[PDB]
Amino acid sequence: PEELFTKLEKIGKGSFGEVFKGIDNRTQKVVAIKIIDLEEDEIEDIQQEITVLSQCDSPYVTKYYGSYLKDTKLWIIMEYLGGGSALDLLEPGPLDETQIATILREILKGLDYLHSEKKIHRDIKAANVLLSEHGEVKLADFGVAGQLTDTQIKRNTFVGTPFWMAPEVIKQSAYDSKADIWSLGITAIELARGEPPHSELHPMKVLFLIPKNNPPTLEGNYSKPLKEFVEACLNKEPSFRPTAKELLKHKFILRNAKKTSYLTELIDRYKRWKAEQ
Repeated sequence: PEELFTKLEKIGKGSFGEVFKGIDNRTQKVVAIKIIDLEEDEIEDIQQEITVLSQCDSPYVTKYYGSYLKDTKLWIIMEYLGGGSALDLLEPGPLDETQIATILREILKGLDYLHSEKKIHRDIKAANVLLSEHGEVKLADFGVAGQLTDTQIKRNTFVGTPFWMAPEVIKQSAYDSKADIWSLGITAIELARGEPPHSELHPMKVLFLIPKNNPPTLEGNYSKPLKEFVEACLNKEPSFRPTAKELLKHKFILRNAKKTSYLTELIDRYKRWKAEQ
């Protein structure tokens, strides 16, 4: 079968199937293997995952090596990220503003690539942000990624994770990449606080609270620029949120973000914590 790769430990599951660590038996590099049994309903959203991944080429987006078929099982092969999710990294305790800024810059760099490639991720949460063992920050899970073309200037599909969802996308309004800017603002909050606004509530309640309420804000002992960065991303009017490129030159990013190698530290804090139970 797809025996260029040997499975290692199971490293995750989502809706679609499950993720494994693996090795390409031709280069001995560590890889990440999404496995999906194609026996049933979500298959069009499986196709779109691989079709986008194939078309992405950036050090801020999880690479793609190909898909295979063993009987019914589909094997999507992609870049392995040993630091794992930014979400898991939050668990031990709060982050500092440099760590927050640094991770955001790398998301911002990632979103900029996608949005310049006419692609909206449509699911930015700290969970889908993965870190390489050396601290490189990359976006993952393109299961719900949408494609803008020269014709389809906007999308309409109701998709994403409720808490990180933009008013316009919840409301089925015609939306574009700016939706990801909103999510990134919620992701900014998440990183700063460990939880997105409303996370105590049931997702359905949330789906009426996002559109009805005004945008969430970042309350607490965070510096003005951070608060303003969030304030800037979280705008009810899509067009008044800034673009990723623009947010890359925002003050908070620029004064706090340092080398992404200093994130080996955050990855360590998790290891020490995770091994302690």
